[PDB]
Amino acid sequence: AEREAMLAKTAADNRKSAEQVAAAQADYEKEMAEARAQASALRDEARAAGRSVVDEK
Amino acid sequence: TLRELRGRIRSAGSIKKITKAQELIATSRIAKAQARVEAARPYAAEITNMLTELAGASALDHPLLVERKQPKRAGVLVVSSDRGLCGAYNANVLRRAEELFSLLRDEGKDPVLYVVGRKALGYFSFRQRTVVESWTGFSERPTYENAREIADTLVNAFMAILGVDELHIVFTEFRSMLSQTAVARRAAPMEVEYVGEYSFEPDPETLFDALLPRYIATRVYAALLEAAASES
Amino acid sequence: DVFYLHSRLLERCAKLSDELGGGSMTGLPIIETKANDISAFIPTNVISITDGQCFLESDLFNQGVRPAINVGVSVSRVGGAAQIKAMKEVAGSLRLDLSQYRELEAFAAFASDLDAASKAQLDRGARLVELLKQPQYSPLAVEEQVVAIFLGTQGHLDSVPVEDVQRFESELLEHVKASHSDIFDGIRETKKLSEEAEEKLVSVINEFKKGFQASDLEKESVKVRKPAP
Amino acid sequence: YRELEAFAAFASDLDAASKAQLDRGARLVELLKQPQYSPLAVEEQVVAIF
Amino acid sequence: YRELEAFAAFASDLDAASKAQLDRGARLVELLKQPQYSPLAVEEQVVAIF
Amino acid sequence: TGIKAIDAMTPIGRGQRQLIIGDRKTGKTAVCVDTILNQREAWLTGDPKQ
Amino acid sequence: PAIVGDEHYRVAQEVIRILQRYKDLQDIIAILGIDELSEEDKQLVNRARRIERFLSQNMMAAEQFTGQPGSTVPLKETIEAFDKLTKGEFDHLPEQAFFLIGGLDDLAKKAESL
Amino acid sequence: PAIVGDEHYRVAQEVIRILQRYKDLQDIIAILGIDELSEEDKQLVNRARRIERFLSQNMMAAEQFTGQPGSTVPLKETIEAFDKLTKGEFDHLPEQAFFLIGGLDDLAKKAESL
Amino acid sequence: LADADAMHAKALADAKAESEKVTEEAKQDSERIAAQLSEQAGSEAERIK
Ligand SMILES: Nc1ncnc2c1ncn2[C@@H]1O[C@H](COP(=O)(O)OP(=O)(O)OP(=O)(O)O)[C@@H](O)[C@H]1O
Ligand SMILES: [Mg+2]
Repeated sequence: AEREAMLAKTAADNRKSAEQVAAAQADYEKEMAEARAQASALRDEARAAGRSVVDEK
Repeated sequence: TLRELRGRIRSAGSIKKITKAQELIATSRIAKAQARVEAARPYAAEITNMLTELAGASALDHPLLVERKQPKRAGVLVVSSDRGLCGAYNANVLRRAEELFSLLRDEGKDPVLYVVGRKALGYFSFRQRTVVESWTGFSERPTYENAREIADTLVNAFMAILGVDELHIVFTEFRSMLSQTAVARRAAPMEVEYVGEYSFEPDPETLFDALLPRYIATRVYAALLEAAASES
Repeated sequence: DVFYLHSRLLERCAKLSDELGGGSMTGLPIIETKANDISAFIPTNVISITDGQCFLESDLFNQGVRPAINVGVSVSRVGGAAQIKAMKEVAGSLRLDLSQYRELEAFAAFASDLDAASKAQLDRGARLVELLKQPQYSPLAVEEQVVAIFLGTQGHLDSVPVEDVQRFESELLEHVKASHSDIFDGIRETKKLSEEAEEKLVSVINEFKKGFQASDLEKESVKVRKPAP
Repeated sequence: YRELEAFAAFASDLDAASKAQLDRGARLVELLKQPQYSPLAVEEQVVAIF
Repeated sequence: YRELEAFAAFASDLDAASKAQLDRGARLVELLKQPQYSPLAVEEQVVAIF
Repeated sequence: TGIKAIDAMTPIGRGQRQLIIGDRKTGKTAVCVDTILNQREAWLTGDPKQ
Repeated sequence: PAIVGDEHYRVAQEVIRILQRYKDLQDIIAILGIDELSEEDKQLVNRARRIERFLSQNMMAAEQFTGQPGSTVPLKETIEAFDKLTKGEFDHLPEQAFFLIGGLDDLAKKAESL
Repeated sequence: PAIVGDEHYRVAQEVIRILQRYKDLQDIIAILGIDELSEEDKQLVNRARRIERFLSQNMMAAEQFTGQPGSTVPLKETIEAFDKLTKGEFDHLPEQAFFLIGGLDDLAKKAESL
Repeated sequence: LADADAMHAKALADAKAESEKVTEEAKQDSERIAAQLSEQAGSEAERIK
């Protein structure tokens, strides 16, 4: 039963090792993309404020 | 203006020549493809007959005859031309393929695509629908090797990787030289139909197992010839 | 003598020699061609009288090419002599490249597959065309123009998707103007892209591209020869 | 030949007689070619067309 | 009908509605046919069009 | 000119003649008026050579 | 854009672009038909036909000819409708629905009729 | 052929024939497409495009048009280059390799650059 | 599996650091673009005056 469980573990874990490497890569990419999107939104808001002050002046 | 009109006249005359030439050559290839359909029919008839005999001497437990317990994935083989100038042929085939996709979705199965022909491949690439595998370069003049390969791939996808619990073939039949309707057929799992009121070597069950893939290959081949005649 | 009318008028536009004060008169005659026919009489007269032509085509104007310069027909016989060294370097062959792109696009309209070189040429040309689009009453200083054409000619737009190219230019030209004005000042004062300035501009473009958001029935049945299951 | 020239691309699908006509014409057209300042006496023309 | 006939001249098959349109038009056109020097009084025209 | 297309592909130099030619409502007057407007920065220098 | 607004100008320019592309494709449409175009161009031509027909309207002065009363479409509704048309939100409706229709609500009415 | 030599004349006439066939085929290509041509005609179209672009040259007086300096192509080199083009020894190079290029050495340099 | 979990933790930490750096750079940008647009506003107002 113990060999059985060891087998189970190895299998699943090597599966979760691959899954966690993929998750690290994907989460890094997704968080970087979210940061870039937030930066783009901030710059768009800055340009909107610039245009608004230009129109006000 | 007159120079442009003369040039347009010359271009239109050249296009007329090319189109008439291809009309006549298309008539020739229609004749040839219909001749090949007729030539292939007797083999299909006889293999169907001995498949019925084997089924009558078989338990009918082969995977390709039993619907999966909970089918969630279904493959679709869309047969299309590899060159244009065929009018609505590809459009009709892919419209029927999309209708089949909608029917499958209403049945809870997401379709997974196999495509024969370049035009359907481009059509699906435009809409970003993944195609597991595609074959091109023979829709005008298919051989049995191509159909055998397609059937082997579909059968392997059915037996299985994630695999598919079911598989359809969408193709344009040739009912008459005036009418070419797109149809969809379920090629696996094959239902069993009872008609009404032999020795085997080495046994009828192994023969049935070896023959069902052959029958699927033969039907895929017949569909390819029908598609070629319809395309012409 | 209508030709002698337009010639007598336009030929007085000249760059006078230093002995006559070194003045100049630049003529931008405007001609309205009927039905997009550049082969008419007066149009051809004025074309032969002038030093270059900008053929604005309605089809291009409707397609999105504003202003609608038919690159193929248009030409400036002064060419590089009427450009600062920077733009002469970053845009030396731009017109011929765009004309070749238009020819390829017309030819490759129905090609099922294309060589990698032809596909790359089409992509570069589309990005250049989008780069050359410009809204009315939105002038760009010469330094901004050389940076914009630098984005396209040098292949820095190759990665940017076509539909976003127009924005990628604008935003970038803002960023530089807001953060790396030294490039613009160098171009304006020296009239050329120094190697150091070119490297700095490439670095700015590559760091900016990081933070840029691109918009991107019947059944086959086995017949069994018996009456019931 | 001038009517069948559109089938130079698909000759393989042509009837044998049509292919023969196309091949004959593609050679008659060459037969009628002639270099400059090299007129042929009538007998030579007869033999050439033969 | 004048355009539906052109469409059907090359359409592989027609829906029931298109078939009905074609069959009605092919009879309306025949109805509007009229021999020379045979004018119809307005009453007969309205009956025929009915 | 202030227009990327003209200054990059068909540059206009001081002393030469650039025919803006096109159909109605193509942007000829827009191009010329933009050229005139683009000279304000040069004008404000106060330098007759610019 | 400084007069009619950014949205109006954008929708007008996109409609003009689609119609110009359709006109440019006429040379092939006349001979080979819609079937032989690229898929992007096929979709463009479909929505171009729908746009071309939606620009049609049932005018009051046309009543004396058609009997159907005329219709008025305010600017905001026109801009919204043509924005949707260009974006492809009505590519599933038949082309016959856009003849002489004048409006989004009445467009839906005729589509339901068909 | 009695003046420029049969070698020059044959290449010139082959180039003229290829370009005339390409001109005739341009009507089909623009509408039907390139893949619908004969294999021989398709290969001839490739040769013809390359020949048209090789007939272009970076001229000395056109440095202002292109910026790059001009070139002088000897007559024998021209004959050899166009003989090869008509025979297909340069069919594998991209089209742009032949554009505004003054001779075979410059053609090879541009091909390696692309 | 331990190394992959450590890799995921490192990826999350580096993602947080990179997001902070990107936000700082974007804030500096936003500030500079705002300053440039304010200068443009002043120039336009003085031209109109
Ligand atoms: N680059 C551009 N971007 C956007 N709109 C433009 C551009 N150039 C011109 N337009 C607009 O297109 C139309 C062209 O008007 P314009 O007077 O410039 O053209 P034109 O060819 O001189 O016409 P006309 O012969 O009637 O005087 C106007 O609506 C103008 O606002
Ligand atoms: Mg004007």
